[PDB]
Amino acid sequence: TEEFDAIKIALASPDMIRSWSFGEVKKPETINYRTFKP
Amino acid sequence: GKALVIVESPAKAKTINKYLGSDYVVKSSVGHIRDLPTSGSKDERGALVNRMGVDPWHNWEAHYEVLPGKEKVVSELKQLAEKADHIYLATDLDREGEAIAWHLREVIGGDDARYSRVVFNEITKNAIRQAFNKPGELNIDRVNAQQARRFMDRVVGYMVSPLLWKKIARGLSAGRVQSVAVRLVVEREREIKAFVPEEFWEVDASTTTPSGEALALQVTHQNDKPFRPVNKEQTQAAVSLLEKARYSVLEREDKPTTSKPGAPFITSTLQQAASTRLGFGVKKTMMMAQRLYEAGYITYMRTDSTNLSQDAVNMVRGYISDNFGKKYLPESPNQYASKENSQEAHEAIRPSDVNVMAESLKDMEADAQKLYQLIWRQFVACQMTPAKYDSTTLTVGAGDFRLKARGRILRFDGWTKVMPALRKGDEDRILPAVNKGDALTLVELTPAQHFTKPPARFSEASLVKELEKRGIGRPSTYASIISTIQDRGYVRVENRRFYAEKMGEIVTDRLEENFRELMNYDFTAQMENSLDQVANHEAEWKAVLDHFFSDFTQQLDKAEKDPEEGGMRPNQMVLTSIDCPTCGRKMGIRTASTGVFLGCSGYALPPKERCKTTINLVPENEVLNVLEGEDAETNALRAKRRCPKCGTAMDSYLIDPKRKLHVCGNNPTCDGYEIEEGEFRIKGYDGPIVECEKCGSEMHLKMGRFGKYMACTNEECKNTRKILRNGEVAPPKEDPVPLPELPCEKSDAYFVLRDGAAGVFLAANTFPKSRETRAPLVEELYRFRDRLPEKLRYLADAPQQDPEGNKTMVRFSRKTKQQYVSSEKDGKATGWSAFYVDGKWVEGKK
Ligand SMILES: [Zn+2]
Ligand SMILES: [Zn+2]
Ligand SMILES: [Zn+2]
Repeated sequence: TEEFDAIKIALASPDMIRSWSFGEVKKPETINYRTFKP
Repeated sequence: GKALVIVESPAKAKTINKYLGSDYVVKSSVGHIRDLPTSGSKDERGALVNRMGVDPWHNWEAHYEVLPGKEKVVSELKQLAEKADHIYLATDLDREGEAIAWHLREVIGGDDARYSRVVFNEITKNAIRQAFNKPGELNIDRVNAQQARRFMDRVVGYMVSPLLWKKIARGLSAGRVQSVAVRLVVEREREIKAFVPEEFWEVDASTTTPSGEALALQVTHQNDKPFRPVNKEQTQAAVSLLEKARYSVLEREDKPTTSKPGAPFITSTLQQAASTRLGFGVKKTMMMAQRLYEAGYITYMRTDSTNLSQDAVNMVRGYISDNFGKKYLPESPNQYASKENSQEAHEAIRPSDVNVMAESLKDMEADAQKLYQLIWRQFVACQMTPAKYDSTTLTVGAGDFRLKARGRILRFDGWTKVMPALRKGDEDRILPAVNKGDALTLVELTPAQHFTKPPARFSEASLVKELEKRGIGRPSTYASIISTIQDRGYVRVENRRFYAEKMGEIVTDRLEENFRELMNYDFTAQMENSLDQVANHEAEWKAVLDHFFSDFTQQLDKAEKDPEEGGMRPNQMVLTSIDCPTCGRKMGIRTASTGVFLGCSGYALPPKERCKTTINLVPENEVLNVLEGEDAETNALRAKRRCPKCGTAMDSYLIDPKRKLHVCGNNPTCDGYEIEEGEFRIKGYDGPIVECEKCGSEMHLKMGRFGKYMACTNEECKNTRKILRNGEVAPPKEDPVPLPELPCEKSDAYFVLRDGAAGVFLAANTFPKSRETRAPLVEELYRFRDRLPEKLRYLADAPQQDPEGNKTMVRFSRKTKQQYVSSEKDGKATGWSAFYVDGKWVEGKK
């Protein structure tokens, strides 16, 4: 697939992790029981 | 036998029970059991006397009454009194306690040989034993004095308030001493706003001795005149001349100094101390003092007597002799003299047991421990030897200029040891031991710029000090004056400092004009002194009440008349150029009990041409900088604009995010106004702060016939929500439905069902008046199932009772956005729930 040659590891900069995320989760709810919907 | 002791607080009951024991039964008569009427529950005069209860014309018949919820306690007390053989009335020392005792006596009956009146200044074993040994008779004279005061205050309040409603604004109130306190605050406000700060500069000098020590001085004369440069250029010139000149210490002064401890606290002194050291105002100080007294740790906190018992003096002298030792005794007691009119029979506020340290007060909150520490420290200090200081003063001369230093050094500390200063003062430093006629070497010099202080705004404690100086009110009154001036909306307290609302100025001016005798400080003092004469039994209560009432009625009947006849002038308009959003007309500046607002003259035109449009202001808050210290008030005065027509300062309130409005201090006597596109900031409504789901703007709590309802501040969005029982707020009625068959329980109303994202809830039809809400029960929804809208029907299918047979209520699961049913016992959740899972209610543990 990606044909990588090696693996690299380092600390996570906060801007980097925020760049990963597609959104913030702010409330503890998990899934509705009325309709099985998040 | 069994002897019954009736005490006002329950905590006082517990503390006194600690020392009474098994032979005595102590019953806590919470507050005033019997009081003049309050609620509604020549016919005008009849209705007035029925509202007052007091009838001044028919020799002050009083028609006392017993308030809702007191009757249970009255019944219990009566039963215990029938059981008991001797009834002991152990209210607090002051006139309020005597009135409470009289009320108790008169309700229970059997007066002559069945009531003993107990008098103790502290709730301690020796004091209580001495109090019960020889009980006193009920002192009817003090009761009569208290009744006279109460009658005066109700007469003035009820007779004046309709006049102020008619002439000035509905929802005003008045009060005899209250109005005089407001007058004091308003007079200080007028002095402050009149003030025009001058500007003056000062110069500071830095010097080293031949012995290498260092000294700092301040420069105070030029040409043998006072040094006080007016501008920057002058100050710079002075600094130049100083630097060029050569300095010598032409003056060397020295002298011993002694400082005596402060007197033990009277109530006014205790409030001033607690404000200055701990920051407690009046209400917190007196609440904590009352708790400390009821627990038993301090003597009674309503006193104007500095006297101390021989027991107290001997105890504290023993403590000083043992801990500190002979140097701090001193040879004989420190006497302190209270006013000749003071209640010299009372003691000061002191510890009941000097060895009880503040840390040991396991059952007192930390603020009360601090207040006790202050009382203890003062009490110990007052008997100790004076502190000893030695003082040095230096004057140094260069050219046309002389410059000065003063310093003190501290060599015995005895009273200061127990009671240290909050911070070092400017003279709390070490001047080096320069010789007489010494020399000095010079370091670089600093100018400073200053503006004269206006008269300082009252603090709560400094207002109490002013009242104590004039003789308006008494130790028991002060907290009530300080509270009621705020509660009644004439004065506001901010930055721990007193500020006077424009309505307070209007009412003060009207009351001074019409009721000059009532508002004059001397006549208020003379009235208080005459009540004291009554309590002495130097005067007859009814007599002085009649004299007051005759004068008051003369002044009232004059004041009621038309303004051309000479009655109370109306709330006169001041006019400004602004376009009314409804009719474009010029707009004027108006004061109501709600605040200060912008109105359109069409309000004074009959219906045909009437305009009710109004615009609503927010005042600018003064934000005094604590770090500026004494400067903080002066700079506030500097911050204000000044009126064009007069020297009076101006006060500032916004009107738009683009516009800001300045108004003169003597408004409406002065009609100056200013409008600036340099606006600042305006605030809108207020309440429980909520966020509108339809626009994200702030939302606020409002009242009117359809409810205590919650409404958004964005003028483009009339989304509202509402109040309910088991949540902060509830969105608007997704399907509302009335039910005549569910009566309300706290009120006579009927219930109505509603819906929002908070859940589905019951709410009473007269909603702003009733305010009553609760969640529906499943059995209630089953009973009204036919009325339910189509979607709500499943909640009536829900299981009505849990497995234990506890009844069930309907709740919203915010974590899963669905209704469920739950059960409660003793109002607590049973930890059972049932949920809807698509046509099949399913149940279990929470
Ligand atoms: Zn208008
Ligand atoms: Zn003016
Ligand atoms: Zn909105």
